[PDB]
Amino acid sequence: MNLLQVVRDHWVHVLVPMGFVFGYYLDRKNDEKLTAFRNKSLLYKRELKPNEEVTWK
Amino acid sequence: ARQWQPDVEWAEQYGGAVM
Amino acid sequence: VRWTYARSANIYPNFRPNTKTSLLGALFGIGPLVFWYYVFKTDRDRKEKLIQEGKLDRTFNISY
Amino acid sequence: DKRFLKLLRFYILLTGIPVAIGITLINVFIGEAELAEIPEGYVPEHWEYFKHPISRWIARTFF
Amino acid sequence: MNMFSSLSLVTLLLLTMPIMMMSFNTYKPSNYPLYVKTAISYAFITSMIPTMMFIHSGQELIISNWHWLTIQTLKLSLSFKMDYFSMMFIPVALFVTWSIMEFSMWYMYSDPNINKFFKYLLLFLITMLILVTANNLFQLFIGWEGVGIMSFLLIGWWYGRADANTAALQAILYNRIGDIGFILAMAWFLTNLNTWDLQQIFMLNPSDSNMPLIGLALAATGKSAQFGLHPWLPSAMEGPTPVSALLHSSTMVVAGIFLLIRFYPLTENNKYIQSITLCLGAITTLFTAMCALTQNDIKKIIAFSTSSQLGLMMVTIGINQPYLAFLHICT
Amino acid sequence: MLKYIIPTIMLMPLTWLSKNNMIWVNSTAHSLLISFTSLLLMNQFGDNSLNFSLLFFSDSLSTPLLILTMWLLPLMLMASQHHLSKENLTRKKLFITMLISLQLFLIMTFTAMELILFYILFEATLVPTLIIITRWGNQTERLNAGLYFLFYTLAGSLPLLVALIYIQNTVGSLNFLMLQYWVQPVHNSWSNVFMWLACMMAFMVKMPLYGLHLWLPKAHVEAPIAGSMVLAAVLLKLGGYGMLRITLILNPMTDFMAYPFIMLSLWGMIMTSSICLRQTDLKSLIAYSSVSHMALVIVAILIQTPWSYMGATALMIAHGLTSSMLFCLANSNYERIHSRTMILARGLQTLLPLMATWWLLASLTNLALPPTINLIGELFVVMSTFSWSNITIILMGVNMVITALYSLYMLIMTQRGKYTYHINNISPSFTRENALMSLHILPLLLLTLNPKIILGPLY
Amino acid sequence: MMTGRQGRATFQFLPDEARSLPPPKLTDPRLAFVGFLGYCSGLIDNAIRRRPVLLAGLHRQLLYITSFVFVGYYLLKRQDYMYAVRDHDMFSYIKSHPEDFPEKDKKTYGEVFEEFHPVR
Amino acid sequence: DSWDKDVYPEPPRRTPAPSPQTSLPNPITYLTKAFDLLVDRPVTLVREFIERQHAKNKYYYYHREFRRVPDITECQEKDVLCMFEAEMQWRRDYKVDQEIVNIIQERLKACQQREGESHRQNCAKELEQFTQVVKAYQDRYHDLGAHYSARKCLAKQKQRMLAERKAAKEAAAA
Amino acid sequence: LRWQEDPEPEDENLYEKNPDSHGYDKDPAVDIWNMRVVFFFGFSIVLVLGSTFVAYLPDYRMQEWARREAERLVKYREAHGLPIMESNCFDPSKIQLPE
Ligand SMILES: CCCCCCCCCCCCCCCCCC(=O)OC[C@H](COP(=O)(O)OCCN)OC(=O)CCCCCCCCCCCCCCCCC
Ligand SMILES: [Zn+2]
Repeated sequence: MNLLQVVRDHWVHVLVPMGFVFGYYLDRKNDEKLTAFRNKSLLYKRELKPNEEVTWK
Repeated sequence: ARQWQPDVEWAEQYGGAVM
Repeated sequence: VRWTYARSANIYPNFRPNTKTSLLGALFGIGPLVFWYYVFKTDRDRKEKLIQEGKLDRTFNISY
Repeated sequence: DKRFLKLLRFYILLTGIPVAIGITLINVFIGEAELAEIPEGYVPEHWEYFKHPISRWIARTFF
Repeated sequence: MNMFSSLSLVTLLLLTMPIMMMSFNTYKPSNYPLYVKTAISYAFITSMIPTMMFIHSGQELIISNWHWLTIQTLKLSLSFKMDYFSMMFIPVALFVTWSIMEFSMWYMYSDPNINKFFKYLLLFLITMLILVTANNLFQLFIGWEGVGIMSFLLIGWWYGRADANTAALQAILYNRIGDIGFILAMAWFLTNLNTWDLQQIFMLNPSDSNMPLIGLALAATGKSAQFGLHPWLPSAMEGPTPVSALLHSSTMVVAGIFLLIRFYPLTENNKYIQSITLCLGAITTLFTAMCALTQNDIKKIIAFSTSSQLGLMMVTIGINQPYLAFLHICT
Repeated sequence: MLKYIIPTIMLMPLTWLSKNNMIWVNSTAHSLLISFTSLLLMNQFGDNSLNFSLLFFSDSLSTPLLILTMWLLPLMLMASQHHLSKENLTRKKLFITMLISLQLFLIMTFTAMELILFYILFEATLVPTLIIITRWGNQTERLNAGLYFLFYTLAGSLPLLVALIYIQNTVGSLNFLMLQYWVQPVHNSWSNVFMWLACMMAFMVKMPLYGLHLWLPKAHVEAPIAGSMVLAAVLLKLGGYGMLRITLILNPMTDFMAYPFIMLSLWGMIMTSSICLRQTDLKSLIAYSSVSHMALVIVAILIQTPWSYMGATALMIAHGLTSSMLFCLANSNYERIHSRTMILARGLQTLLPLMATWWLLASLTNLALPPTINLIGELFVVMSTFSWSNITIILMGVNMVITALYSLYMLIMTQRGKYTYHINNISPSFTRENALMSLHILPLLLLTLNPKIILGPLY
Repeated sequence: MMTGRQGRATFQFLPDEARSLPPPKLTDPRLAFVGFLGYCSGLIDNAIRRRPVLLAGLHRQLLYITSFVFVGYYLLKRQDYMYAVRDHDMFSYIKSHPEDFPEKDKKTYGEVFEEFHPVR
Repeated sequence: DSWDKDVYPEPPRRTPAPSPQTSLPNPITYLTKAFDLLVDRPVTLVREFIERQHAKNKYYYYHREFRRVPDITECQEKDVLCMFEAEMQWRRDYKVDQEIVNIIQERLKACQQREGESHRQNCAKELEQFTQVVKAYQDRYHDLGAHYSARKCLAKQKQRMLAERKAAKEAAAA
Repeated sequence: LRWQEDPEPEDENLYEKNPDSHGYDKDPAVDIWNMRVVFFFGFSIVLVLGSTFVAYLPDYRMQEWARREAERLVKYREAHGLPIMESNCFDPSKIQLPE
């Protein structure tokens, strides 16, 4: 009813949901370092659209 | 039943000079 | 309890390697393995020979 | 046993019924896409190569 | 066509609705046995409409509606073959089951689990129709094993009886021995013909067919209780009499014969198999009929009569008269 | 794979920092959320695997194993509540910490792109597994079961460590993608005969191979229910997954080096299926049942055909859910009669009508009743082995007969006949027990509708 | 094997040439793991001496974390320096001995014959 | 309209005209009229309403097209970057060839059912095309093993080409 | 006795004190919430939404595309007299057989 015994017995429920966001965040970071062949493969290479700078991020 | 834990017979195997 | 205990846990401490246990162990333990090895090795050697020669019918054999 | 089977039905239908209704509405008022040739000089998004609206949403959102 | 195909599939779907409603959708235990029976009554009527069309213009069609799985160059689809054999056996099986269920309401009136008994009977009917209407071997195998498992559950209906469990497990034991032939047949067709569909099996029409047909013959032996795997059919007279009337006397044991009939385009070009089927059936009809001359139990006597009849059907396959074997099944 | 590694690690703080009476509720709820997110791994392409980073990747072979691993953790927590209900709070949390750390190693094992990283995590599952058996096992034999479980695996693993490092020096990399392109054939020499054995015997002992299985009746019987579920559902599949990878760099020597292991497997499954017809211990009967199903997988991997690799993947996932379910069913009885003898409690269908329905479904899938994925996987392997040699149909068929005999024998001894008169404490099945069985069978029967997601990379 | 390297910097933790290499980032994952090991040491210290594990002596826990991170930073600088030196020597030696590291004649799989082993 | 008729050919239909020789009422005709009224008509109305909603919200999906890249024959030894693109293309073409065998098999199975008892003669065209494609599929993608790849396929081809080259030479020796 | 050891405790039947027990915990408040999380997250989310998610995967393993591509090639090759499928996956011109 009051945070004195609510926000202390239920704060642990953000641990796992927050670990997923943080993990999803670091997965995107790895993609930033693996761009050596972005828009440079013989199969999918093309010209950039009128409004874009990277085909994927 | 209840989980088994060593008794005196079992432990005294490890109380000798050698195994 | 005594029935199940003798059937499982009291067998090895009462086992002695002798003529009876040794001969039965090989006949029933190693005999079938050697038998089936020559049945299958002979069969596959035979079949592999035909396929190389071209004498085995594999007209529509595209699933393996 | 009867209590369990009623709990199981309740929780299967708690989200099953909304999904069943939701899929029906999409199929009626949105429907599947239509196979069309790639317009000259047009590069589709990776999710525009799929037909069903849910498939496109799954590809666009998660994959 | 539209009416023919639509009325052919509704017969199968109609039989599933009583099973679906067991998930506490519409609840009426008092009349549930009557509910199942009425469904069979309507299933017979609808099935007759495709049957009358076939009688008129000899119309037959395949319905490959659902694409289930594709293993490289083997496309498996849920295919129903509505043809001479299916268009004629479905009305007969439903007509007989219609009478069996109505009889069951009287015979099994005092059974506490009569609702379970009628669900099990209907489950067998669905599996048999999958077996009868199968267009490829894998779908035929679903019904093949389905009827066997439903036989086990109904043979051992009174499970407090040590002698009924033995009969049920004995039926599984013997039928499983025959399934070795069925798996063997499936393996040969995939290896050589690269298919499990009966359309492509007949179109390629292999000449060397002793192995696949020996597999089917072995499968027929266990399912139809031919000599060698016969003893389970008399033993199957341990469950309720209605089970004996529907499965192990009229509709289930004719699965082995029905399989060889479905493959008649291969057998008729192979005289070696006809000799084996002829001799196997001949001993079965003589032996089982001979065992019925001195039996005392009334159910046992009819069982040994059924085995004798099945032996006669196998003889008919062995003389290259597949359609007479089927006509004997219906009659 | 950090979107699954990090959440799994956060289950340890969640367990220790939660209220005393909420350790089971909170761990179960959040471990089910993790399992829900693992379905995002099914973004599989027909030509290329889903390569995340330099460390981790996930193709169609790893994805079904990952979902099975993360799905079992909540099921293991439901099972363990009864026998841990009267244990010290800190030790209850240490037990849970062991299970989480075991899931952490498994998902990294199934996704490691580098075989030495695979070996470390493959070998790291031993510590949490051994601790579960020896600490929270119930009998005196648990201590002897851990040693058998420990030195059988290590006796085979340590040679694998030498072989893996040897391959890196010769090839220059243990990255799996690199090996797919730089692989060279294995010449027939005595030196390569022992390279082949080193690469395989580690994975054979974990399957296990007939002959090297004596540790499995001990470890799968003396372990708690939570230990027995992971041991039989996933940890036996580290051997299967390992062979499905390492056989890439072992051709063409696998053509003849597989004969002794095919004979041990083809004949072994008849031997172990027959053992189940005379087992006096219900849990031990289920353990010996695993050796027979895993014998088909060994044969499936050693013949190297597309139909065999599709069958092996389906067999592993199918047996994963079935074996886990059977142990749970046998454990529900044990929590009432507190004995593993099969012939002690009989006619239980009279007292537990719904639990007998689970017994029927568990047995039907065990004996591979179609169209269950249990039958699909077994059927595919039979077709592939028939092309390998037509005579194998005799052994495969005989095992189907024996398999159905002991499956129904287990169902008839405990669920039929007459109830044991002097057992008067067969209380009605709890909701926890009933829900535990549904979470096994229901996903198992749903995969029949769309089985292509468990058919592996060669689909 | 690099004990007698020509670099005349003997018994130096970080030779002056190591200052040409980038330092580890303070957010380096290796440095975060070292800091984490310090936190575990803090908690284990509380447990063996029977103190509230998470709360007791926050002053002492911080010194564990700081001490580990501080030492870890320099061990990472020396770790990266030693690997940088390893590559420097390897490339210099390959350049000084071109005959031992020739550029192989390139071939394509359309020209190289590889034996085929059927799986049947 | 729904599917291309060139890929899945169907011969033109021929329905015999009714020529009754009985005064009794043919029940099928009466049932046919009833089915077209109580089943076909209500279904079409629902479909027409559904179809109109689809036309309101109209959108397209495109068939992905892969530009050809150098194949394994043009890749240098132990060049992963070139081999990777060559191998992925080979795997894609492997899937397409698997479905081509399905298209031909579908035609073969469709012919057998359509022609009834005359299939063994009227379906010789389908059988011959089926035999040709299967043999082409067998020569390229069979016996490669579970760990198949472009490299393994190329090696099998070179083995077949060498035997053909030697077989012609050996025969021409006589 | 050989030592001072507590007598073995008897089992506790959760039905005796809480006839509505779900088998999860002694505490009725915890027992009910243990059941709700298992059923909601186990059945209502993973099995139902996971089933729907798997049903609508965007062309898993590219199998539907290969069917359209095969139709396009079959139409193209039959319209030009080319063989439906050739026995060589690679043009022999690029192959340089030994000697
Ligand atoms: C439970 C205790 C343990 C039991 C152990 C298992 C039983 C052991 C029995 C003794 C061993 C017998 C096997 C002998 C080796 C096989 C020789 C043989 O006769 O094979 C027949 C047939 C040949 O096929 P192929 O592979 O091409 O070899 C040709 C070589 N010229 O091979 C085939 O093509 C496969 C034919 C399979 C036939 C069906 C399986 C037989 C059992 C059927 C049920 C019983 C009915 C028997 C009558 C039907 C016989 C088909
Ligand atoms: Zn207990």
